[PDB]
Amino acid sequence: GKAGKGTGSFGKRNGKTHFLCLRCGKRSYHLQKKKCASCGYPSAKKRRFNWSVKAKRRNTTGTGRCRYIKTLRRKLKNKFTEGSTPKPK
Amino acid sequence: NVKAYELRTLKKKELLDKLDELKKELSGLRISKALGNSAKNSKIHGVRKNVARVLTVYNQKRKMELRQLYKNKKFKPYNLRKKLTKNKRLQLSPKQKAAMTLRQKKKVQNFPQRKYLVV
Amino acid sequence: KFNKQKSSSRRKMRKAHFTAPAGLRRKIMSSKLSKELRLKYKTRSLPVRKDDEVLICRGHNHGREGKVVKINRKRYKIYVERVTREKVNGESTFIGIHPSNVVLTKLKVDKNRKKILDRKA
Amino acid sequence: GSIKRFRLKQRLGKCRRQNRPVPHWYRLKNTKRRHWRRTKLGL
RNA sequence: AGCACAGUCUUAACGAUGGAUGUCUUGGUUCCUACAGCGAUGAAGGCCGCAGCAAAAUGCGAUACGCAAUGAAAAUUGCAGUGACUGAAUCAUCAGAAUGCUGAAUGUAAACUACACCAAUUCCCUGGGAAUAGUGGUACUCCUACAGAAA
RNA sequence: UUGUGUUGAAGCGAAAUACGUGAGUUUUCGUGGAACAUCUCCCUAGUGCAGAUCUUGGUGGAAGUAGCAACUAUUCAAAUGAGAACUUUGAAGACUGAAGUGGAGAAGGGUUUCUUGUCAACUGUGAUUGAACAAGAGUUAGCCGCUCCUAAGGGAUAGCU
RNA sequence: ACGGACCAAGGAGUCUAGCAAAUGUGCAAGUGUAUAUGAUUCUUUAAACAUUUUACGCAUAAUUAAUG
RNA sequence: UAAAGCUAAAUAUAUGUAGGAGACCGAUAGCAAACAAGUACCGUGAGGGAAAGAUGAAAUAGUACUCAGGAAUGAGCAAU
RNA sequence: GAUGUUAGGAGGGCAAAUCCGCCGAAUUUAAGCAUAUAAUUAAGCGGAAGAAAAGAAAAUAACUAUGAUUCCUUUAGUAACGGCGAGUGAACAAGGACCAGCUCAAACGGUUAAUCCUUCGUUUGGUGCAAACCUUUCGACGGAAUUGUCGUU
Ligand SMILES: [Mg+2]
Ligand SMILES: [Mg+2]
Ligand SMILES: [Mg+2]
Ligand SMILES: [Mg+2]
Ligand SMILES: [Mg+2]
Ligand SMILES: [Mg+2]
Ligand SMILES: [Mg+2]
Ligand SMILES: [Mg+2]
Ligand SMILES: [Mg+2]
Ligand SMILES: [Mg+2]
Ligand SMILES: [Mg+2]
Ligand SMILES: [Mg+2]
Ligand SMILES: [Mg+2]
Ligand SMILES: [Mg+2]
Ligand SMILES: [Mg+2]
Ligand SMILES: [Mg+2]
Ligand SMILES: [Mg+2]
Ligand SMILES: [Mg+2]
Ligand SMILES: [Mg+2]
Ligand SMILES: [Mg+2]
Ligand SMILES: [Mg+2]
Ligand SMILES: [Mg+2]
Ligand SMILES: [Mg+2]
Ligand SMILES: [Mg+2]
Ligand SMILES: [Mg+2]
Ligand SMILES: [Mg+2]
Ligand SMILES: [Mg+2]
Ligand SMILES: [Mg+2]
Ligand SMILES: [Mg+2]
Ligand SMILES: [Mg+2]
Ligand SMILES: [Mg+2]
Ligand SMILES: [Mg+2]
Ligand SMILES: [Mg+2]
Ligand SMILES: [Mg+2]
Ligand SMILES: [Mg+2]
Ligand SMILES: [Mg+2]
Ligand SMILES: [Mg+2]
Ligand SMILES: [Mg+2]
Ligand SMILES: [Mg+2]
Ligand SMILES: [Mg+2]
Ligand SMILES: [Mg+2]
Ligand SMILES: [Mg+2]
Ligand SMILES: [Mg+2]
Ligand SMILES: [Mg+2]
Ligand SMILES: [Zn+2]
Repeated sequence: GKAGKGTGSFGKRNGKTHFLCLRCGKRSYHLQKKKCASCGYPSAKKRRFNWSVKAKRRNTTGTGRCRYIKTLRRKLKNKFTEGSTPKPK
Repeated sequence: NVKAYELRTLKKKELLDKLDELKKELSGLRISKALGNSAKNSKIHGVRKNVARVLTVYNQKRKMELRQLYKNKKFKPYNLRKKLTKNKRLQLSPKQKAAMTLRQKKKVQNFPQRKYLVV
Repeated sequence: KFNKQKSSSRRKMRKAHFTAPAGLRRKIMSSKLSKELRLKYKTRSLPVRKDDEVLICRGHNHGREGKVVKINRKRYKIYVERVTREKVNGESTFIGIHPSNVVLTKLKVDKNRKKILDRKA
Repeated sequence: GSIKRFRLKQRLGKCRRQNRPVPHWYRLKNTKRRHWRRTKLGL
């Protein structure tokens, strides 16, 4: 078999099993299965495992800007009432 | 270059007019940039800033008007409501927390924790 | 030292120094004032501005007075009227002096400076 | 190939943009380059 | 103008190669103290943007390396330009304003910028006068109240 | 504890009428350019390397050696250029031989397309060439597709577990 | 027989628990202030100091399956 | 005095943020990461996962000028 | 009982060190191994908070008795468990830290649900430059509720 288990067979490797994943952006959305390998995309849930500590660390709350959360931090310290500015002049 | 303190006094229509003019100017600058020019490429930034300022002024005016419109009246838009951590919103108001069953209240009134200096 | 809210820790201090915002930088490019100036104002030292007239104390030019041309808060260096210096090219640039090594004589004095003086008093 | 989804096209464009070298003037005040043949985008 | 055989091996001097040693250190680590949740008011996460000359990271969100306001307060600078003589240039603060597309994602979908249906919607001026196919809304479960039909 | 340092510290290199049985210590000269000891006592430890098919990084002899032999085959002149067997043009001679290194597409790739530049590396010989590098540019649909239908199938609603 | 081409750096009896023996030290029919308190204790101080104006441990007695 | 319910304190904290310390590590160490590090890169994928700090006081002293070179470079009576 | 894009609201996801529920191994130890051990651990699934959980006795004692929970010192490597092997192993008391108690149900009140909530309001105040907040008692119109709200203990 010219298309035998090694190099010949690597020629027949076209056609993605995974594409890009809405939600994770991580090219791990199993197309045929319609399920992301690193998310469980359609499952409303993130699919993280205590057995994968590295994995956990590489997608936690800190990793990526925190558009709103960051802004809200310091507010407690300030304890300013909402709607209130400082005094002018 | 128009700074906000001038703009607060202006009426909304005037502000809008100003904004449109600024936008037009910006567009012109962009066009120039696109064409082989670098004469007033650096002018654009200032214009952009001005536009932003104008927008801010107008937006705050609008917000104020909205607030005036929805003064009191129990319910309000969720924008004009007290945007505040969800948990806090959920939480019982201090008064509610305080509220005592009548007997308990009576007890409290009668036998409050006294001050009593021991000697 | 005695308040344990501030850190002695060398590293931390160094970070603060290097990574300071602009205001902090401005504050820590201060210069000693001459005797006369001291006598005049209760102040011992001031943040140096553009048109102040400094006397350099340390360095290769220990004596050359001059009007401050520019102060550069990135590198922590003032530059002075005539402390000129050719580059390898020939282009005549100003030599940087750190404000430790300078003592300011004639004083640029705006309303802000006046206010500061009053506060010091 | 010659029939992309819009998203994919956009990603490709982004990648291309990323590819280009440091603007030289900056150097007076890059390691993530990728050559299309040797390293894949893996989309 | 001459004279060393060459190679192999050795030693010393002087170099190459390499990055050891030493010296540093905006990093880590540990312990201590203190507070402690974010989200249908759309979170974290992800995309896509945004600079005059701009890739990354950093910051930000069609007001896009920032707006307002406050406190500093004369610069910023690679060039261009913008500012001072204080709501302005730059910092910090950050409470106001704003916050693209997504994502629990929630109108149906999804390798779609695919597709419905209901409100047309929005702005200005003191009831008219202008715009724009644009903007909202519609998930499932549940609770209280109401409704008019069912047994 | 009592000291040495820009009249040059640690380090490193080479040594020395040096000391020690020895681990070592000590000093000289050179480089080096800022720290360094403490043997006065004892405290502490991630404390001493030749090996582990040790780890990591580097460098050898092998060795200018094996080797750079599938796809029949090149040659002449000229141009460009610092420089041309493999850049360009012409002239020959050839091959592919419509089951083609020919035209079109799919998957996959992702700008490799294109012009103008251009040679640090790469293009396992050269190279002025290039799928390299840099600057710009380039993809136009009512009819070609997707978009709609259903298929093997998939994900869900009701429940039910 | 195996491992070792060369060189540099890294590189292996450690730390805790509880027991014992040895030896040092204190006090000695006692000993250890354990938690915790207290102080005119507060850079060091997370140490040091103190012990209220019959705690507990181990020892001081053994032996028995046991009431003892 | 079971088969109903609530409740502060002393307690815990290897997560996050912010402080402060050290008989700790000092770039093969210390976090994987002192640096555009969960980055590059590899894997269809779950995942795997580096290397890489130091000129000088000052580049607002980063190599002008001349000669030889196609140029790189080299040399200098030239230069920081 | 369905039904509603009815009016108003709630849940969903992220994060987890401590925390609460389930669910649940095996390597390992026993010089083998099978009960044991590892371990009511890891992983899995769910759920909270600045802490959580526990908590006001159907408790311990057998004393001259103590008196919610939690935590520390201890009890104690003890009682006990265990191919009585390997190994596992509490509790009370004692000394502290800290200390806080309570309300439903049931009993009672019918010369009257006194309760409670939604919507609409009304008018004294207080701080604020505004924005918002803060409280003040007063009715209506709705409902809910006698299959039980409120007071009394
Ligand atoms: Mg498949
Ligand atoms: Mg494709
Ligand atoms: Mg390839
Ligand atoms: Mg010879
Ligand atoms: Mg919570
Ligand atoms: Mg501003
Ligand atoms: Mg201001
Ligand atoms: Mg949707
Ligand atoms: Mg489709
Ligand atoms: Mg030494
Ligand atoms: Mg060791
Ligand atoms: Mg070694
Ligand atoms: Mg060795
Ligand atoms: Mg040996
Ligand atoms: Mg090796
Ligand atoms: Mg070799
Ligand atoms: Mg070739
Ligand atoms: Mg032929
Ligand atoms: Mg043939
Ligand atoms: Mg081409
Ligand atoms: Mg070649
Ligand atoms: Mg070309
Ligand atoms: Mg290219
Ligand atoms: Mg057609
Ligand atoms: Mg259909
Ligand atoms: Mg079917
Ligand atoms: Mg299913
Ligand atoms: Mg053999
Ligand atoms: Mg052997
Ligand atoms: Mg061997
Ligand atoms: Mg070896
Ligand atoms: Mg002894
Ligand atoms: Mg009970
Ligand atoms: Mg409870
Ligand atoms: Mg490291
Ligand atoms: Mg949840
Ligand atoms: Mg066994
Ligand atoms: Mg065994
Ligand atoms: Mg076995
Ligand atoms: Mg678990
Ligand atoms: Mg509780
Ligand atoms: Mg206990
Ligand atoms: Mg005992
Ligand atoms: Mg057990
Ligand atoms: Zn995903």
